[PDB]
Amino acid sequence: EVQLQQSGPELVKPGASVKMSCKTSGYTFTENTMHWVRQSHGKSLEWIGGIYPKNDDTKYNQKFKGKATLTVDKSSSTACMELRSLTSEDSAVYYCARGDYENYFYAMDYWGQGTSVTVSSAKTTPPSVYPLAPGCGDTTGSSVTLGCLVKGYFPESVTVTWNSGSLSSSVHTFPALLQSGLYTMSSSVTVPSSTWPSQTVTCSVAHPASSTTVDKKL
Amino acid sequence: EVQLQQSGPELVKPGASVKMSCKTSGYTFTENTMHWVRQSHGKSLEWIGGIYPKNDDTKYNQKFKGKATLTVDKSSSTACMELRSLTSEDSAVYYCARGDYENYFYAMDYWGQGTSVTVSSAKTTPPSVYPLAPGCGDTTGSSVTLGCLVKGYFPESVTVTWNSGSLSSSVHTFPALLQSGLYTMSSSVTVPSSTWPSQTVTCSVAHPASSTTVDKKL
Amino acid sequence: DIQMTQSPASLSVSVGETVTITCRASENIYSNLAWYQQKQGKSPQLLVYAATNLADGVPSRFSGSGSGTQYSLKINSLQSEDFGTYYCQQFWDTPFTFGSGTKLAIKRADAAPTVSIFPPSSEQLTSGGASVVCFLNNFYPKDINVKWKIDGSERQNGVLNSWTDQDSKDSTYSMSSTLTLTKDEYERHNSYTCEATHKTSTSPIVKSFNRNE
Amino acid sequence: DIQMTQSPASLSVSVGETVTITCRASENIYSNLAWYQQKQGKSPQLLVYAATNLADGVPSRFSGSGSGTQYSLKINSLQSEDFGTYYCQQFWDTPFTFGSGTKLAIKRADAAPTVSIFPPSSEQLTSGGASVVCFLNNFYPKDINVKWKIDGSERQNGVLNSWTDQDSKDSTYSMSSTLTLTKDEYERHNSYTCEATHKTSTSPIVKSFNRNE
Amino acid sequence: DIQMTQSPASLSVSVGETVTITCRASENIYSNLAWYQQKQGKSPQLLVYAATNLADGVPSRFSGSGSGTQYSLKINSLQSEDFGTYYCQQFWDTPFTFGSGTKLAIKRADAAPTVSIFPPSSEQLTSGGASVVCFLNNFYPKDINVKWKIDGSERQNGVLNSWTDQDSKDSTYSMSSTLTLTKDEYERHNSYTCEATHKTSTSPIVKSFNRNE
Repeated sequence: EVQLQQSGPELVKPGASVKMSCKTSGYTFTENTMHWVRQSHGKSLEWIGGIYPKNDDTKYNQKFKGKATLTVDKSSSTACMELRSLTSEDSAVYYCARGDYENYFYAMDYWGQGTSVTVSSAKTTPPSVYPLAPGCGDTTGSSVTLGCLVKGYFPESVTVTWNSGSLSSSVHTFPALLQSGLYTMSSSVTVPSSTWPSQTVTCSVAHPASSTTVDKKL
Repeated sequence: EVQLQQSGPELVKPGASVKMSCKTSGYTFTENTMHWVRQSHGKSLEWIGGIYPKNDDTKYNQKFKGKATLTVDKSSSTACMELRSLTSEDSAVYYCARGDYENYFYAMDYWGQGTSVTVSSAKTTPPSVYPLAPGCGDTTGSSVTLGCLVKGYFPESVTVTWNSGSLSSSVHTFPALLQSGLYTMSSSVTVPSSTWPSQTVTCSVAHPASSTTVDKKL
Repeated sequence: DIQMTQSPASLSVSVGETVTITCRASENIYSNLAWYQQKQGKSPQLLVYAATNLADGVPSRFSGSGSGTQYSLKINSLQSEDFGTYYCQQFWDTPFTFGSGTKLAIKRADAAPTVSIFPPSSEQLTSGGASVVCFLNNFYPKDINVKWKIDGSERQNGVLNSWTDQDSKDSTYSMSSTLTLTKDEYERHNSYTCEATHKTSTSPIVKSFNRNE
Repeated sequence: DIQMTQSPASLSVSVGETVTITCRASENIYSNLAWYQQKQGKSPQLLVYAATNLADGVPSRFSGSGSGTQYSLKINSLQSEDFGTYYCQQFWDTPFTFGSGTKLAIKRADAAPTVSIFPPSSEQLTSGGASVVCFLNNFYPKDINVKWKIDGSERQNGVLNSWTDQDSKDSTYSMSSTLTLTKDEYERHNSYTCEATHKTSTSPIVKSFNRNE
Repeated sequence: DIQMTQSPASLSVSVGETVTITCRASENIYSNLAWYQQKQGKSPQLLVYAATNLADGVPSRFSGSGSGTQYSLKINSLQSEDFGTYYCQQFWDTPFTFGSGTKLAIKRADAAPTVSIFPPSSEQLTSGGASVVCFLNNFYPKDINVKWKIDGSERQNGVLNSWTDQDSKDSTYSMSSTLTLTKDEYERHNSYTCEATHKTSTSPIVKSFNRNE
């Protein structure tokens, strides 16, 4: 009955500014306050500030008072916040949720879609996979396992495919890892010894952002 | 043990006045307060005002203070309220219910019959039905449905009849609709394909107020 | 003037489950609550007053409770005769104010609507107008969005619909269509489409008609 | 600024048992509590507010209670859709502060990890570096300690690992290894060992590899 | 002087159901309540005093409760010896005031009354008067309205009736008729009709008699 739609994920180099948008419906927009909440890693949450959309009423957190502003357009329904002097640790998903009638208390009922905001100065690079195959000459044990490795990709994310999607059961996924401003991927697949030497599996990783699809023969 | 009987529904042109009546029994009339409540669409309720029937004691809502008056006859038991300068949005069902001994609080226990009050400047017109029959030449699916349409009737309401009341199971009813100060009716009946072409059904709509019964052959 | 808001607005539940409805006041009355039950086309009836004590003739399945501002009403266990709207009242300050109301329906399973579209006839053209009707039946839930596609465009105003209340054994709803347009503007276009977006199918079914068909 | 701490941080419990989580405030608010449920990759949802009253659409299995500073949330009986992190909020003073979070997983039995070690290949040496990987799979619980023994010594920094969240039917975890070292320092030693200390066995299993193997 | 009102006045209930009767005071006593049980033609007996504590010799099925002004008495579960009127008292201020009383009967099913009408005889005319009697028996509930139609008109005063209390095994009531009229005004009209409107039939049955019949 009440829907809040945010913008899409945005990437920007450090030092610049960014402006989000939060659009709602299903209720009178001027009679309910709105708040902003940031979620950093892993589960940590903070409270940005509230707004009362009649004319203007604003309350900022004392820590975020200088790094964030709040504006509201009363004609077309929207809620926009602007950030100044971004840095590395300011990248987090941001929430917008409605408050209580004529009140900042009575914690938010309905929330948003959590548009992420990432800040990195690295240039987008096409990914290059890495082969992982046995081995030292003696396979043990009866379960022959292998995986893939991806290096030099940005930003998130890529997709995993095994034999054009033959088996989705033993495939696992992993988040990225930060090393020298670049990320990496990994995978593991549990297979018995009845595949190798006879059957051979290959690794294929596609990157939707850079449109780079590399197929490596294992 | 306690019965409250009101007047009958009343229709009046805008700008005039109206006076209702609320008669009770089963208890001492001078020892209990009475209140008036209006129900607008859909479920919305408001509180008109109370009265204490000893000599007079009156409390009006600040919004309705000027548009309503309250008088009580202590000899013959009745409660009458009068409305001045009626308009379009003042048409609603009105309730009268008894209060608490020597008190306006302790919410009303026993209620009335809810006499409606409607205000319209339109002239009563005899209704004219409308034919609804197939069709484009290809009937789909196996359920052949049809209905009726009524236009130019006032005030509410009319009655529905199908083959002198043959089947009451698949017949549906609908409230009126406000277009250009006039109302309209509609209906839907779910029938298989074993009726048409062979059996043929007709529509008959009668208006009790204007004594107009029109039978249309579908 | 104290205002009260009830949640939720429409609560659909089958027979035999507990139902908790709430009423909130802007100021703290402490002493005053009245819950009402109004059936369809009937006068209201008092259930529990003073936020706790149940009134006369009310069954023991209704237990109200609360203190301060926030109040609640618990129904265990629900029966078949208890469906209807509920209200809440304050005795504390004039004017006495009522809630927005809470409709209590009976919960059912998923049901597909019956699509109906018919072209207008030749009789209404004598009066100088034309009306096309689009009906849907046996649909649950009541959430729907009507869409009229004429040459790939929407027309406003003049698009509105009506519905029927809940039945007893069938316990379903119905729709209706009334469109106001004169006779000479009916022949300026051809393709007419009635669309309704419901949660049964991700893609709404399409049914259209033409002039000479 | 009032701070709140929740205990425990990670509570693992199977389906059908009661779970009691707590939230403590430095100052006495008395009026204000909000418990949230955030699934994986989803937006938070309100469960119980004002420390007692449950919100709309929330099942009746959740009963919150408390007074003063210390508060609690009781879940009976736990179902399969209730897993996720929980938070607590104060309405009382600006800034509004949130708890650290409590992860609720599903309890399982003991499981032995799948040990995997593979030597690096010859392709990455063209880019001027080398990376060796060590993977473990199907291990419970999540408590583990990674140990890399090179000539009987530990190297820091550059040793870190990642994990995968809980699965549905399998409900187990996985590991990964990423080590940053250039090509000319890979040939300065020989013996390479990946060790992980888990509670299944008192002595961690040992698997090593060499250069020309 | 504080007054008290009880609701309801007459509560009809079968054996094995819970009964809640209430007592309300105009002022807040807080300390004082006494519930009594008076059988037919017997002296009152104290049940629960101080609004909570039950007296000696009273079974444990009676639990009273309340605070402030509004008070209540709950009976679970009702037995066959508990029928009778109930009263409530205040200790707080002189005069000590009592409630109006609440009659507790046994609930039964629908029953049709036995219609009886007989013409007067020739013996009472010697004393200068005449009396016609109309009796009804085995009727439930006790709600009835007597109607005497003479030439299509009602006569007042002088029309009144009496009833019998509840029986044990039959548990029904009875009626009686006493009409005061002298001898010379009995022959001025002819048609005499005894009508009683009861909820068994929508149209009351009609039985009349004449002079020489």
